[PDB]
Amino acid sequence: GPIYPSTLRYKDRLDCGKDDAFTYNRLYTATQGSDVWARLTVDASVRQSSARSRGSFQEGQAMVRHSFKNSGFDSNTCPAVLTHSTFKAGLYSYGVPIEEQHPITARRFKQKQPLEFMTQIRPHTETTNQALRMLGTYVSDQPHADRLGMFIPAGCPGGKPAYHPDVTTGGFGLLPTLPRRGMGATLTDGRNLK
Amino acid sequence: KLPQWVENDRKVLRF
Amino acid sequence: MREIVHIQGGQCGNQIGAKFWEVVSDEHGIDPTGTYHGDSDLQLERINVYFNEATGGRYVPRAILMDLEPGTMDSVRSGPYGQIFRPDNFVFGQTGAGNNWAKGHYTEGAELIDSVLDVVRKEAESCDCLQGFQVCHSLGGGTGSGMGTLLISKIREEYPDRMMLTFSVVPSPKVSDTVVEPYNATLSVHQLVENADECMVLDNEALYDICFRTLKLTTPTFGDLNHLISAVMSGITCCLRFPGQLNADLRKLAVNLIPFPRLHFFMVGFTPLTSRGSQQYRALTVPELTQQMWDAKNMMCAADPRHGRYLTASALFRGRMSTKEVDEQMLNVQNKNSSYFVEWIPNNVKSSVCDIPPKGLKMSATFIGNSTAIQEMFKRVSEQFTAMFRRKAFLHWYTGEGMDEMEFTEAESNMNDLVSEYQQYQ
Amino acid sequence: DAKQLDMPGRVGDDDNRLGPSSLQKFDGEDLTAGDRKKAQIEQSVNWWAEQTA
Amino acid sequence: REVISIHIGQAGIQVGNACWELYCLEHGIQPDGQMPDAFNTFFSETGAGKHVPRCIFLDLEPTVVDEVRTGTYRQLFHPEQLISGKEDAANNFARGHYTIGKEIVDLALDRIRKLADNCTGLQGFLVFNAVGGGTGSGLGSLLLERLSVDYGKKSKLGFTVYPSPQVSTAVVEPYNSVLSTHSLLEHTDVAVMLDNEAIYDICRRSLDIERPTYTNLNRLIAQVISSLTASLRFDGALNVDITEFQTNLVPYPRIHFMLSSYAPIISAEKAYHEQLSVAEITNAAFEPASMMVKCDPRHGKYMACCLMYRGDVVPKDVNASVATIKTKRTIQFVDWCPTGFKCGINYQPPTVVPGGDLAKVQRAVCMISNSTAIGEIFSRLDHKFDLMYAKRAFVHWYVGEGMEEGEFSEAREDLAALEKDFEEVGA
Amino acid sequence: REVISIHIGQAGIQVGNACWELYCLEHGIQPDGQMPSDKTIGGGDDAFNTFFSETGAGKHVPRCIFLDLEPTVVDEVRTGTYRQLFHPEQLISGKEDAANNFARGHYTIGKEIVDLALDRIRKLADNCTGLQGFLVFNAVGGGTGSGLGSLLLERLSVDYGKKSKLGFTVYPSPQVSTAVVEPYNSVLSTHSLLEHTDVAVMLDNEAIYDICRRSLDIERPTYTNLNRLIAQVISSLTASLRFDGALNVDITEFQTNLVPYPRIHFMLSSYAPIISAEKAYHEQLSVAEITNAAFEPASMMVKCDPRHGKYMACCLMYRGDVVPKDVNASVATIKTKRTIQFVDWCPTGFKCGINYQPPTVVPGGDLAKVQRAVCMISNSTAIGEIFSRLDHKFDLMYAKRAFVHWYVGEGMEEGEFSEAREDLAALEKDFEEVGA
Ligand SMILES: Nc1nc2c(ncn2[C@@H]2O[C@H](COP(=O)(O)OP(=O)(O)O)[C@@H](O)[C@H]2O)c(=O)[nH]1
Ligand SMILES: [Mg+2]
Ligand SMILES: [Mg+2]
Repeated sequence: GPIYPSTLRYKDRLDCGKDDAFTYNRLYTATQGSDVWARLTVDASVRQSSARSRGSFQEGQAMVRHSFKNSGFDSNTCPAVLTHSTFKAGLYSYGVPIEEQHPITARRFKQKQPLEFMTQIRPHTETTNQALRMLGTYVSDQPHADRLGMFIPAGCPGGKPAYHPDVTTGGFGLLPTLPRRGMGATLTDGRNLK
Repeated sequence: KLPQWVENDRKVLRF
Repeated sequence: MREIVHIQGGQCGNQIGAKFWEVVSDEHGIDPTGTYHGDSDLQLERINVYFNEATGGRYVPRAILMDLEPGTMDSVRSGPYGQIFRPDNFVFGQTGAGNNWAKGHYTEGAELIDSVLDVVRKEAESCDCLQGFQVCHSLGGGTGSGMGTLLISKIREEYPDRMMLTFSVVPSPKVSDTVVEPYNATLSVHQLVENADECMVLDNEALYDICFRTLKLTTPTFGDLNHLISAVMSGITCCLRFPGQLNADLRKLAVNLIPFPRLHFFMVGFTPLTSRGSQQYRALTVPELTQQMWDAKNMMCAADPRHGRYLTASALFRGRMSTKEVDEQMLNVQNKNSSYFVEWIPNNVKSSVCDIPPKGLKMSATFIGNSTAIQEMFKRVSEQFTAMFRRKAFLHWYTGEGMDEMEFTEAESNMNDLVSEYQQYQ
Repeated sequence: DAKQLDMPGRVGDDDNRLGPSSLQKFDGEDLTAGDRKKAQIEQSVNWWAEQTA
Repeated sequence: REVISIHIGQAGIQVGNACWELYCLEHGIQPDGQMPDAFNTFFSETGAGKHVPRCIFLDLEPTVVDEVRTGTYRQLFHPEQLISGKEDAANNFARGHYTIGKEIVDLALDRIRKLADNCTGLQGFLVFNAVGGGTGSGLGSLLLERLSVDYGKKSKLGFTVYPSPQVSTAVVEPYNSVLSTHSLLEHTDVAVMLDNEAIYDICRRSLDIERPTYTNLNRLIAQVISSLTASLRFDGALNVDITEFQTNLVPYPRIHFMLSSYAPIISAEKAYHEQLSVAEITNAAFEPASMMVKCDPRHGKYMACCLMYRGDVVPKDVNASVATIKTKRTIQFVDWCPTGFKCGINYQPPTVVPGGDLAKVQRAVCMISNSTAIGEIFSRLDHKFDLMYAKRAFVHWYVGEGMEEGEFSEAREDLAALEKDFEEVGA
Repeated sequence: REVISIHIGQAGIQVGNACWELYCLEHGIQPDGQMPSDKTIGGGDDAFNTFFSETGAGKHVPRCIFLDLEPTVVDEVRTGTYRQLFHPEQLISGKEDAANNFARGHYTIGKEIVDLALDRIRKLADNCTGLQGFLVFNAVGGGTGSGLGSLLLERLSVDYGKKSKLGFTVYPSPQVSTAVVEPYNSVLSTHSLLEHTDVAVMLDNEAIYDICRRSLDIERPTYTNLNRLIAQVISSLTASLRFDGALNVDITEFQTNLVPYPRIHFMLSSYAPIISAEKAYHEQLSVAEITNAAFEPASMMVKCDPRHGKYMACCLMYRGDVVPKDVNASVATIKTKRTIQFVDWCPTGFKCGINYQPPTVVPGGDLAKVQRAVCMISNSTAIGEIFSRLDHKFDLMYAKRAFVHWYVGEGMEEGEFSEAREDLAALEKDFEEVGA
């Protein structure tokens, strides 16, 4: 029900007048409203209702995908899982080094969390039993202990510095690769292979 | 200038 | 351990948040890559309020950036300290509101706020003890006013006991960008008076006045305004991140500044702010800070305090000083101007002292005033709103989103009775 | 004599202690702003001379 | 953020020819089709190293269309885009709306269908046409009808050309103008008026070309539209999208008729004489002598204004100039609008094309406002339209083409009601 | 602080040509537009801003518009040396002359060009920030200056209001004159110059001719020398605004200290020393004698005798090597002379203005380079006898209705003739009653 005859087409209202001059004489007299702003609001309402009658149209019918070199072979390739990465997790630096971080901070950081503290102190260790072994088993523990004010009882476990055969730390260690002690440049020594 | 995949479509290096 | 969650809405909110986070990262000695590089230990203890440990000393701000146009995200990411924000926190729509409160509150907020609500819930429950939320937005835009308003309503629905700061800029007729500013501003104020705990009233007109007169700058772009707003947001919460001779959190300021629940529209300033040429002729003493505190020029509110009365006031001092000096300065400022302070509230001024000044500064201060002269901007907004709405101008863009004229009538009724009660208490 | 022994908040345009947190330095005030005007003028002169030719 | 432009008629496609030359020059796109992300709003990246415009040139005369096909930009335009008809409407709205329109509209529609499908973030359509001719007015009306019923919610900016109050190339143009402006009322979202006499005077006084052709007019129109879409094209201090105009320029859906202005329109010699600052270009953008349509805003009242800024512009100076203009009493705003301004700032100033006449300027202003002098333009056209229809002149041409006498009278009535709205809204 | 000057008529833009040449030579502006040297001496930087606006850079366009109906002299200006200095849009020129016809240039031809003059001067004022006021040049004997000038001043007054409009007009000399119908134009110009001009400075042509033949000893003086003297007067008038002095005076000083009533503003101009180059070397230059020579009727710029009248107020502009003490002594000396008298209305009828930069000299000119100079502007009652002397010979013509058919045909009538006659008579009565 539009107040203004503007919305209707030409021959539509022409046929209406040919059929019924009755509605044909309201759609002109519908503008009898004194306030033009009110009639404009009603026109806005009828236009809005007509727009609501119409349905929305999506603008993404044709999907467009960027291609690196426009070849199916290239696009369908997935890179092979080839990594020379170190197997130990402790070798990677997931946190700030414990050395520079403040002593009391390291102390209460241990107090809330022993585990990752033990891992940071023992970068080479990989199993839980190795990391939570002892503060006296690893010779490198003592600098950390007396830097962070952790008392170390004497003779723990033994006076002779040793007893970590699995983990390669200090002077007790050898790479599983064929040129043990490292530096393999030929096939004769192994070239860092098995 | 033309796209790469049409400039050398059948050009193949072989060693 | 008291936690503040930052929320940025719209282009203005995003830029203000970027400046605020840049300043905060400078205060705590955090590089643009996200790693600590400071000197003192006073910075490490209280960075959990704003930063989270990700990996390898990676400190990510506890902020949510949310808007509708990609230009703001591109600008935030391109500039410095754009690589410290977590990409998952960039919750973001695609179509845009375009200076339409109704679009940002009913048709575009309806499908976007769910992701924003999930992100903010994840961010809030990740920490132990929330201190409160903090939002920065505008009252003129579409994606900032309506969308931020709906977010405030929702997070009030979910967390009713937590405190909440709302740093909102109010458009002014003297400096007016768009045409539909009163239409958005009135509805935003009507919602904030019922949802927000306390509001920091900002205006670009007062910011331009400050930068032109007190700073005497040549090209005062939006960067200066965002710098001032960022400095204020840092200054309000200084006691949380640093020790002091008399601490004061957000809740203490709120309870000492709000005598009645609907009177939570405060007017703010910062000290010291002087031009490059006038820095040589000044000193750094408590009287020097307080005379600039109580000056109306330094006010970032477009309302002269002399035309009204001061209900309550607060001062946030920083640096090494003496408690007696601050106390006697406040006593003098209360005793001399005996007519500008309300009669039935003795000792209108709240004072607090923090020992750590902002980096590179000797002393600084912040002022939060709850005056009854705040209502005059609401009147000069209501006059324009009733000039428009009486002729139903531009209304078809709001009615078409489902919104009815009853919303506008209730908003005007609320704002009119708010200004009526502010006038009554004067 | 504390007022004698202290230094002003910021001295000179270049100062190592003036970071963004301290508001004694502002990016809005642009030094050598007049120098941009002369470059704009010479560029416009060249443009207009070429167009008129 | 992509927009597609369609052109109807000789004038529309010539304006498009200028517009696309300017667009290719501003983004550094060579005419062959490849450069030696801002271009995504106009050129879609097809294949690799190729850019094609998002436009269709449609016309009934094959002369101009295939002359463009064999001209400078042969490879720049996709061959299917340039739609060409077979017979002219011959300055007949009825002919191009019922006889020829029915077999040319379908091809344009299912081509624009795939053009829109290629896009993803379509902002809206914008139409270039002249109501004086038959092809632009006749089948342009049908195209607007079918686009409105097809999409509806999307914006359709209208840059039309009304006949001048005294300058005209035909006789039957009042009939075409009325029968086109009726369907222009409820199908386009924003209508920008462009009269040729105003541009002629602008070139005569400011650019001082004493023998200008349509090329300079098309170049000025291209500069205006480029400065208008630069906000979407480039990032600036304060950008506004294409959906901001309908938000802050049309208080009511039945009042969308924008006065066009541009500043600074200066020559290469005078640019060296006047200083170029934001204040003076903003002042010059409101004088009645710098309008693109012959109407005096002094007789009318401003309802809204849009300001586009390009180049060396910061918010401080534009805000100061807006305040000064607001305090000026030479121009008066309507009472129910206490703030009818909207400013947009972009960093890239307009570029210059070789062979052009505009000077390379650091800053420019594109002003678009809404007033009530459009009601004066409509009445001025209406008087001379009613002069012809009294004696039933040229009516037999339209009746034999398919329509009858009723359409003329009812279009006249709608024009009268539209007039009524223009005078009594400004009260 | 800025002042914009508008020049009306054929003689107006010739006076402007002299004035702007003098200004360009004085401020060191090369006629192509730019200043070769950025350094400044005396007044200091930003001194040129009151006459030249900083457009782009490397150019300084004057804040003036030459408006005229006959295109010949305007095109001569356009084609001469100063093409690049003046803007092409400021030299407003019509297409046909007003032909010594107040009616033609006031009702027929001026209507199509006054709007363009106004909408150019509007943006000229818009570019300004500290506009002191307007000041005009015209000759009331012509058609464009007299006819169009009245309409332009009326529209300026209605568009701006109380803004200062200094009027430097050129009256016909009682004996020596060039035109025939000029009494009509002069009277019809006075009827509006009474109520529109803020301060009017009279300038007769024969008085300057006598000054040139007597002092500068050019036995064949032309209009160029007269224009150069007018330019020197105007420069000595605006030097206080342009450059620094001991007692600087601006434009709104004159109306305050020289205009006792709003309808009494008519100033006799005087200048000293007007001396040749050879007379300059044997004659000493001190404040006393150059002040004494500024009150003698033999060196006045208007053919009238102030001894027959009473001085109401006087204004003294000093330039060059002048200090307050000796000018105070000189002005004290004047008050002792009983040959010239002051009306009892104002005992301290003096206002002094001291500047430091000496007046400049132009190559090809006839004035000598001197250490100091004086520009005198006074208000007395010889204007009353000047107006009545013109009135008599205007009333001679009107009794036989001569040349009246020209004016009526253009669109005016004969009633305004009578009202202008009555206005002049009322002005005579006002001056006589004030003289009491
Ligand atoms: N202080 C400040 N105000 C801004 C900034 N950006 C925009 N504004 C103001 O915000 C108003 C418009 O906000 P708008 O751009 O619509 O925000 P939106 O909702 O994100 O689109 C203008 O009047 C500006 O004055 C900003 O970075 N800082
Ligand atoms: Mg055509
Ligand atoms: Mg003359």
